[PDB]
Amino acid sequence: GLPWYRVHTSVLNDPGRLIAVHIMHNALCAGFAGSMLLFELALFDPSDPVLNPMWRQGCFLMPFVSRLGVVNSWQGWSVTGETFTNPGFWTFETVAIAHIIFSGLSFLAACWHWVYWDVATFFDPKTDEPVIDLPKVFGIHLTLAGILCFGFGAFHLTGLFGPGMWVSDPLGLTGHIQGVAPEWGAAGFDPHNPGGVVAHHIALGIVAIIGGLFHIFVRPPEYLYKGLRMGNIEGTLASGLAVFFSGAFIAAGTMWYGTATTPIELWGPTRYQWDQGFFQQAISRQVKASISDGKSPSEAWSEIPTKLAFYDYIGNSPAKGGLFRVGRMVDGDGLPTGWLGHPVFKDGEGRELTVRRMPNFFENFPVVLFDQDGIVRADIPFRQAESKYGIEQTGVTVSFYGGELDGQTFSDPKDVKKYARRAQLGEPFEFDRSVYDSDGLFRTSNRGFFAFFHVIFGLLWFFGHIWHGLRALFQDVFSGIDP
Amino acid sequence: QPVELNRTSLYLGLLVVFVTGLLFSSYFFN
Amino acid sequence: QPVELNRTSLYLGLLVVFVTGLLFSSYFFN
Amino acid sequence: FTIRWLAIHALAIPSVFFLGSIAAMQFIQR
Amino acid sequence: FMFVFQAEHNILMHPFHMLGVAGVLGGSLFCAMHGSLVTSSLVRETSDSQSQNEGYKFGQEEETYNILAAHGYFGRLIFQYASFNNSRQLHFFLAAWPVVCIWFVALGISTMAFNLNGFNFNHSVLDSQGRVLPSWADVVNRASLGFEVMHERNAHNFPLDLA
Amino acid sequence: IFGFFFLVGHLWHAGRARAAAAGFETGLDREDEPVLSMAPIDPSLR
Amino acid sequence: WIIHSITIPALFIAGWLFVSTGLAYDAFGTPRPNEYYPLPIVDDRYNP
Amino acid sequence: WIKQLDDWLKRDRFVFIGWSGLLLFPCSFLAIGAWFTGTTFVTSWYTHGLVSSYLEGCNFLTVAVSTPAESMGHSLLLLWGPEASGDFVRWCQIGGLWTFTALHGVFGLIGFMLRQIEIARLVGIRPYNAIAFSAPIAVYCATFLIYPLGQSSWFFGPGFGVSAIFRFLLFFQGFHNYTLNPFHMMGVTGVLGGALLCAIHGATVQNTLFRDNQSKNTFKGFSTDQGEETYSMVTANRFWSQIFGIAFSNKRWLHFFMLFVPVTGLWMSAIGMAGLAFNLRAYDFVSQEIRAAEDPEFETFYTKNILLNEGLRAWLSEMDQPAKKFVFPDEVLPRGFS
Amino acid sequence: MEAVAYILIFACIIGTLFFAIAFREPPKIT
Amino acid sequence: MEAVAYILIFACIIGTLFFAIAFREPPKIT
Amino acid sequence: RQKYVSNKAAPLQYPLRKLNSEAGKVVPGWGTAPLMGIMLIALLLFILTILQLYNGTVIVEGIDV
Amino acid sequence: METNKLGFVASVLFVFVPTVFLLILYIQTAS
Amino acid sequence: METNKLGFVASVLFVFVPTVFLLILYIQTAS
Amino acid sequence: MTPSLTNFMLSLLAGLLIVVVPATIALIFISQRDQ
Ligand code: CLA
Ligand code: CLA
Ligand SMILES: CCCCCCCCCCCCCCCC(=O)OC[C@H](CO[C@@H]1O[C@H](CS(=O)(=O)O)[C@@H](O)[C@H](O)[C@H]1O)OC(=O)CCCCCCCCCCCCCCC
Ligand SMILES: CCCCCCCCCCCCCCCC(=O)OC[C@H](CO[C@@H]1O[C@H](CS(=O)(=O)O)[C@@H](O)[C@H](O)[C@H]1O)OC(=O)CCCCCCCCCCCCCCC
Ligand SMILES: CC1=C(/C=C/C(C)=C/C=C/C(C)=C/C=C/C=C(C)/C=C/C=C(C)/C=C/C2=C(C)CCCC2(C)C)C(C)(C)CCC1
Ligand SMILES: [Cl-]
Repeated sequence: GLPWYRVHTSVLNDPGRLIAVHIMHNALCAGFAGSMLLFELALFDPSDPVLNPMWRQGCFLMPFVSRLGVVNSWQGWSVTGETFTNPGFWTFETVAIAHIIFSGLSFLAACWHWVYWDVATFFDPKTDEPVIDLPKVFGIHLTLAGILCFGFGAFHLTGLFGPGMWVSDPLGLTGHIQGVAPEWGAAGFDPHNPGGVVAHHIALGIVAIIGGLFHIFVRPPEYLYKGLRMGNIEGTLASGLAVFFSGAFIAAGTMWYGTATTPIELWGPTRYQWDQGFFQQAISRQVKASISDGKSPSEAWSEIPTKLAFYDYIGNSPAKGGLFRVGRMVDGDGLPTGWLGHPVFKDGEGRELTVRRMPNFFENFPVVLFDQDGIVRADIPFRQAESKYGIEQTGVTVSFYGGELDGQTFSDPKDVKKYARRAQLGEPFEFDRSVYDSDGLFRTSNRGFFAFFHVIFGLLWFFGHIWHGLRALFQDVFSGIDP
Repeated sequence: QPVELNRTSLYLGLLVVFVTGLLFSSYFFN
Repeated sequence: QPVELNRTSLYLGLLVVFVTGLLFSSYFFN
Repeated sequence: FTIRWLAIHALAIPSVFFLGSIAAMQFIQR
Repeated sequence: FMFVFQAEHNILMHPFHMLGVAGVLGGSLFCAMHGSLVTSSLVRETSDSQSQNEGYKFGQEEETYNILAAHGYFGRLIFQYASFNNSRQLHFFLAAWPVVCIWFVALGISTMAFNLNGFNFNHSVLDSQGRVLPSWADVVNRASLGFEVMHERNAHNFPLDLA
Repeated sequence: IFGFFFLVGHLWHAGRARAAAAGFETGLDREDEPVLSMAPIDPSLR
Repeated sequence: WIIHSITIPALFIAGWLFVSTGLAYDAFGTPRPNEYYPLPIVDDRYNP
Repeated sequence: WIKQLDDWLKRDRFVFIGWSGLLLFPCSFLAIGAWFTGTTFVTSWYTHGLVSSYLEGCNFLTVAVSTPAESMGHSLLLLWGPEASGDFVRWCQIGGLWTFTALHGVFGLIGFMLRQIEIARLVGIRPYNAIAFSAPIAVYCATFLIYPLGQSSWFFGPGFGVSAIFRFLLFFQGFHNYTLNPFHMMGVTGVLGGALLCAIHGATVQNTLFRDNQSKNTFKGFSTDQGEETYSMVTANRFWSQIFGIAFSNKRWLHFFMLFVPVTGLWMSAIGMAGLAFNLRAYDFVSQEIRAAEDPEFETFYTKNILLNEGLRAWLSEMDQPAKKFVFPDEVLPRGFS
Repeated sequence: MEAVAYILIFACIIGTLFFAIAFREPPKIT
Repeated sequence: MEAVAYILIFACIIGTLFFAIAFREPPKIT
Repeated sequence: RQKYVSNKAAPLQYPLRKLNSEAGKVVPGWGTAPLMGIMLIALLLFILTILQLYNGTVIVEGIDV
Repeated sequence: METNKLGFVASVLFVFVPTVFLLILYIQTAS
Repeated sequence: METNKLGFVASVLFVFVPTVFLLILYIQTAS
Repeated sequence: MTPSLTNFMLSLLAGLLIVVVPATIALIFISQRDQ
């Protein structure tokens, strides 16, 4: 309690002050949630959900708020897009204001519990030393968690008495909020299945209600009371820190891999949707279906939605930003103003050329144009003194289908050399980097930042778990071993 | 017991703060 | 004798600082 | 057949085999 | 300097540098190991709400830790005739390991100063016909060649960058 | 390499020759330790 | 040196003959010195 | 009945078993063993297009248990799993031994930390060695597990061999600019300071010894049973105060510092690797990538590192990942005008 | 950012006012 | 203003180094 | 403390101490821990199978993987 | 609003450079 | 130089918000 | 009961007879005679 790194152990033997200092952590957490959402909304651009979604704008708390049910603001707008006039009561502001009011109430309650520490709840009847019954309290808490789980998954996610949850199509274009029926079969363990989430919470709510009832009427065995140091509250901290760091790793993994809980209208695409060309194959499949529906190439390629083309930007891969490229994604490439259309590069021999897209690994990539055979036919040279290939030496022309340059053909070396650079970054888009003073260097999404922070949290909570487990077991020898 | 911070701990803390800040300043500025 | 600052003097000092700063902020911003 | 006879052989019944194999590899013509 | 040196000398495949790496990483191992052992077997002198460092008084003659207990722990951790019983030998080893290995890696920099570079295993595993089967040393070469043809770009008028 | 090891070996024997002639190349005398008979370096200490 | 007189030989020769008879190449799927270029990076997961 | 086995495992033998020895000895023996099986016998030809065994012709520096095939993804590659279908050889050709070794190694590391805890509890000392061992496990989990999980596949993990690690180091510079990563700079600082502390503390102890013998061999001036300091902390404090300006005066703080320095360095480097799993890189300074591009005269050593990184990237990647089939013509490869 | 300074300073006056009423030093009779 | 931060922090390291040598807490023998 | 606050300053004081009153009470012997071991092997089997199922080591009809 | 830029940083050091001084003085009195 | 503007104010609060804490703790120890 | 599930259940049912209780039934025999 005397070293600076031990000072909060002054409440370790004072459970009224322990509750006080917990209610203060609650006040700070909720005040941070309220203030952060207010700051996330002062900086939010809701003008268009197609080219400026929340994941491009650095929205951290907004996806988590809107994933359950709170998508619309009191201003009219909605992250799904529709403006109206009666947005319920549970808007983006009401949530932040509820957390601010809760924070104020919790600050006052922590003040009360700091002052009135000596209440006869925290001292047993037989002696007067401060104690809390950890098995009993654990059972009560586990039961409370069980009802909250069961209810949240069976009434808020089902929508019986709740908003539902965000569901989406695989392409991530029809993102909306609806109540999801539970999925009890093998299909409930599909990561991209919201009924699995609903059924998980239901089943684990029954499980935690039963375990909490079992941890309120059955006292622990005498071997496991001394074995796991069940009288030591530090041991409870160690096991909770274990749950905390392994959840962080699971949360970070399911954010990086994408589950039904993190849909791409809120956190954007994963790096693994760019690695395998997920939206690229989706668009090619849709295009060829339209081509075989008796439509022209330009007519098929202009039914590709701008939101479906925008997912093929490598600038929207969350594995492309940097540790100290701070901020929102549009602080980097900029504000997208429109889809330039599918570029089709053709050599001087009239052969379909494809620019090799760049992977997530590469900060910059050699622009090399292949063909159906896959042999190099043009590229943007470096040595340019034995360069048998090259745009101007081979006369490569780019023709756009769809988008803003529908039907346009370019044959200038400067113009083909520019659009072959934009073709390796995926579907070419026009970027205005004047609105956000964008520096031009890619930034990761909120998906990437959350995953990376919660991995750091998993690592330090692994150590904190170890520290407190070792401190709980080796309590007798902390000051030293023996003379 | 009240909290302490002796002189040596103060100097150690000041250097770790100052050197860590000098390290991370270049990246906060970017 | 060592220096003191009791609680009342701390509160008085905080208010005089905070109110004086609120007064002169409008003119520092101009 | 005891604990002494297993913690000195599970590491060494393979190890002599590996060393014999690797000594044969010095005579492989590739 | 590190990258250009790897490109031009392949220090990673220099055995003096493998010794230097063993020395710095093992000196860190042995520093953490010796510190954790002396810290773990401390004699109880203090309370739990005060720093264990208050158990030592500057100039006290008594030994502040238990060599026997740390020794018994380390011996049970690996085997019997492994843990230093002696402390003078123990601290000579703490001195000798990183000092000797940093001597060797300074010497490695110094012989690469005369262009006596590290091990070379390019084109070393051949198939039946004679084709080079790539190894991991080949991949390290290929990355070192990456560094090699980009350093001092406007300053090599001939294809042979000598020393 | 030979120059470096022999500069090290020279430093070794220079220190050891000086210490062995002085009479303190086997350690500190517990009976009288020279730092215990020295005045403090700290300017405040009198 | 009695119960291990041939025990150390039999094992060592077993490893030697495991390499020398070619059973190692078939044991681990290792390419023989002329199976390298009759190059096949496996490109699919469930059926290598 | 159940107590008898507990009393068994806690016995005094040549090698302590313990309860942790059930999760340590069956895994470590496998992981270590699967390395020796791998680096002697199995090829990386079908995962990497390279040779990585003593049977191939490689030596100890250039053998590895290389990472799985890039098409295996983040599959566990169980022997009975679908990618092997029980077939041993097809499991070894696709890099299943890397996953065997890595999983058995992380469980061995858990078992060893449990062993350190168990032996501290049995003897009765504090568990600071397990705390210090949490830094190698943080580094192992960051480099071998968290990093390839954040990447495309297990392929981009580090191979279990010497030159595979050297490729990993140069890959991390060229693709990640990892020397510029400040968490790695603190890792380097922690490890170099740990080596400095190790050397300086050993030499200081050895040169402030007391005359507790008569012979010139001062290694016999110490007994295990004695309860007195074998070296003068006062003379050492005097020496380092008048050489370096500061010195330790607290022996316990000194030895806690010797713990704290390399462990926190190693943890900070693990934080840097956790960042490199998501490609969150300290690759560049935006101000200087800007200025060097508006000014073709602004050259710093950083701009010459960025150029060297591009040179590494383009001149490695076509044989580093052969599943990608990178085709770079000789005239887009960045040369420095040979 | 000029309103932010004013609101922060006003919050500092309000915090000082709360703490000087709620957590005030008790006046003891002699 | 980015060099100003670096020079100020370096001055803080130098001040801490001076004060931790010059005005250090004296090590008293027991 | 040996003196608690008034019931007017803390109304739920004694109504909530009944729950915090048997702190330290155990059942003698190994208790119900043999069932706890069965659940520690069953939940670890659940975690193993759900990881294998996510990972595509277990491809059962129902999981797209 | 054409306000002084440094008027923010003048406002906050005017009011927390003395404030920390007071807290230092108070805390060392209370301990 | 296109540097982060708040990188100045991030640099100085990163290094003096802890610093005053230490001085508070030291001063109350010394008194 | 896809093959990839049959092998999963079979690995359970086999490794229970590989290290789970070949080793435990040996620990009983070796703890009764090294009491
Ligand atoms: C039949 C009803 C039912 C259904 C349909 C489900 C369905 C689901 N449950 Mg489940 N559950 C149920 C009942 C049900 N549950 C009951 C009755 C219980 C009580 C035991 C549980 C307890 C439970 C838990 C604890 C979890 C689930 C999870 C899941 C989801 C797994 C998919 C996933 O994202 O993987 C995610 C997680 C895994 C695939 C397992 C990861 C475990 C890792 C491998 C441990 C090792 C990692 C280590 C700690 C850190 C790594 C460090 C470094 C090396 C990387 C899934 C939708 C998982 C989930 O929700 O994830 C978000 C989850 O963690 N359930
Ligand atoms: C639920 C999480 C949790 C809780 C309740 C505790 C609680 C405690 N820890 Mg602990 N710890 C944790 C996680 C946690 N820890 C983790 C994750 C790590 C690894 C990083 C540690 C490593 C650790 C060590 C090494 C020690 C403790 C100690 C202690 C005890 C003394 C309190 C103290 O240190 O105050 C003092 C702290 C300060 C006065 C200032 C610290 C300022 C920090 C570094 C910056 C604050 C950041 C920010 C404001 C917090 C937000 C975090 C955000 C990421 C959520 C106390 C019971 C000590 C102990 O064992 O008690 C005797 C001890 O030596 N912990
Ligand atoms: C909103 C952001 C702006 C903040 C503005 C507020 C400025 C406050 C400056 C400090 C004023 C208090 C000085 C000390 C008063 C006192 O000793 O109280 C002691 C009391 C107990 O009362 C006392 O208790 C004493 C015994 S004991 O404490 O219980 O042990 C007893 O002696 C005494 O009689 C009794 O009254 O409790 C405390 O410990 C107060 C210290 C809390 C630290 C100051 C508050 C920090 C801000 C909190 C909110 C965070 C904001 C987050 C957003 C940025
Ligand atoms: C350059 C700008 C950046 C500044 C960087 C420097 C940071 C320093 C942080 C504080 C470090 C010192 C902590 C206390 C040390 C100690 O107690 O010393 C006590 C000593 C006496 O020595 C002592 O005296 C004691 C008795 S007495 O003091 O003489 O009464 C005795 O007990 C003791 O043994 C003896 O050693 O003297 C002091 O009083 C030092 C306090 C001075 C305050 C700190 C310096 C402030 C900056 C000065 C320059 C202004 C810069 C202007 C430009 C912005
Ligand atoms: C009084 C009162 C009230 C009011 C309230 C309010 C108004 C509030 C609030 C609140 C708030 C407003 C809050 C908050 C928060 C926040 C937080 C809590 C945060 C944070 C942070 C952190 C934690 C961070 C840290 C850091 C940084 C800086 C970065 C990185 C690094 C580090 C980590 C260091 C009412 C009337 C209602 C009621 C009565 C009482
Ligand atoms: Cl260079």
